[PDB]
Amino acid sequence: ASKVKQDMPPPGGYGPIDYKRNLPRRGLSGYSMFAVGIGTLLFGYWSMMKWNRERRRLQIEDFEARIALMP
Amino acid sequence: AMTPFFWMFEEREKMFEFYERVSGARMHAAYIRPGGVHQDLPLGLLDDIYEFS
Repeated sequence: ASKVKQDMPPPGGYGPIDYKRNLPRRGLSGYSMFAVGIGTLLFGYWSMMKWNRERRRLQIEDFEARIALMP
Repeated sequence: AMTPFFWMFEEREKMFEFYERVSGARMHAAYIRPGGVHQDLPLGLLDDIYEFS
């Protein structure tokens, strides 16, 4: 009557199983990274130049006010 | 490092589930006997092994 029934793989087998290493490269050359670093350094230098010159002028103005008030 | 320990002990827990389903014991299974194995696999074990692997 009944037939044999046990754990067997399905007909046609199972699908392929990935086993190879997969470590993809994110991707950016060293030249590009160094250029980005130097560029942001230069931008910071320029902004600091302008801001510190303005600060020098402001300090000179304050010193002038003190000089006027001194006598 | 201490993070991959947990990352991979989750998978170890899954393989312990396979052990328990095949034998009823997670670690000290005593499944492989000197004449073969103790019992035939559960009807749904192979599909779950494929899903894990």
